[PDB]
Amino acid sequence: AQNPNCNIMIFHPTKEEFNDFDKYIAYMESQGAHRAGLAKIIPPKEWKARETYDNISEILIATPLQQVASGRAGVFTQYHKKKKAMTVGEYRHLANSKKYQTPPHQNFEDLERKYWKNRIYNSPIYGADISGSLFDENTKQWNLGHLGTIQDLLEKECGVVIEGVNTPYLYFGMWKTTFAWHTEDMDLYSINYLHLGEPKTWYVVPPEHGQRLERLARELFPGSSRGCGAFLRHKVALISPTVLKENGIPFNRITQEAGEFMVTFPYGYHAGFNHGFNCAEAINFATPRWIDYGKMASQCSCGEARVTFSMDAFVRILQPERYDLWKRGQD
Ligand SMILES: O=C(O)CNC(=O)C(=O)O
Ligand SMILES: [Mg+2]
Ligand code: NI
Ligand SMILES: [Zn+2]
Repeated sequence: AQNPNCNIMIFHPTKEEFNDFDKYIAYMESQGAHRAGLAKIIPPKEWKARETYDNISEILIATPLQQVASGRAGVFTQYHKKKKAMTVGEYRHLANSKKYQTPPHQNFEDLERKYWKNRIYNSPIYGADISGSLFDENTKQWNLGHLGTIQDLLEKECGVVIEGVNTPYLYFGMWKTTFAWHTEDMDLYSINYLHLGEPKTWYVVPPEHGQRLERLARELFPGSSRGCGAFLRHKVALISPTVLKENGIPFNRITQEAGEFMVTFPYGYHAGFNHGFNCAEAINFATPRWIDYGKMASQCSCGEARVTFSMDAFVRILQPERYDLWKRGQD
């Protein structure tokens, strides 16, 4: 078995190997990359996502989210308070202000220490989940707006044509902006490209050990657990590496820098934080290997998780027993 310790693997494809996306994902899996839940892909030196980032300031962040924490430094939840619209140029200036900017630090480890010590005492503002793309239309390789769709994968594998679409999303971050512990909708893959700015630190639990994280989460968030049998779908709970280590949960960490891709694999729980002003683009995708994970994915039916139009068909076809109850949650 390849990668039996479930380490995060880092790949350096050549420009030739960067042509065929599906083939390269299958290659990484042949080497055991999925066992980690997360892999890094450094693009060939010849590749670029677009020519420059000099003209992005007028993108609108219609609903910036203030991430307010509750709990203790290592075990907390966050809620998202909606703020007034602002442009990316306005948001960059805010991220660089004295109130929100990255503090002085020695290295990524010192910054990580500061994040876990101090996150709860601040409420950073995240421009998340913005439909759109920063890839130039002429970028042919690993263009996250030109991937094969999940609906087409399901049709190819299973023969059933379904409604729905699959487009990318932009994320504008600042120091301390946080992504809570989660797997993807329907335990899909994700791919995330850090277009510009400061790094993003990731934490990940191997898919084979995801239920250990779930059991810890039920213990740490006991009211949320009684409220919903899949409350990590709400995407609000944070647990620090120190707490994970104290409770014996297998996990790994890595820092993504600008110009790098990350892939999350089906049922790979992940969480993390941004180091400073940045912009990422991410989208879900599927492969043949996903179908079995899609069939077994948990679902939130309490009503909190509320997701896209396109998830309907995935539930309806892959999980017809759950359909009814999950749709009640969605309406
Ligand atoms: O970058 C973020 O805030 C969160 N991204 C992801 O969870 C992802 O790409 O799967
Ligand atoms: Mg612009
Ligand atoms: Ni994710
Ligand atoms: Zn729920």
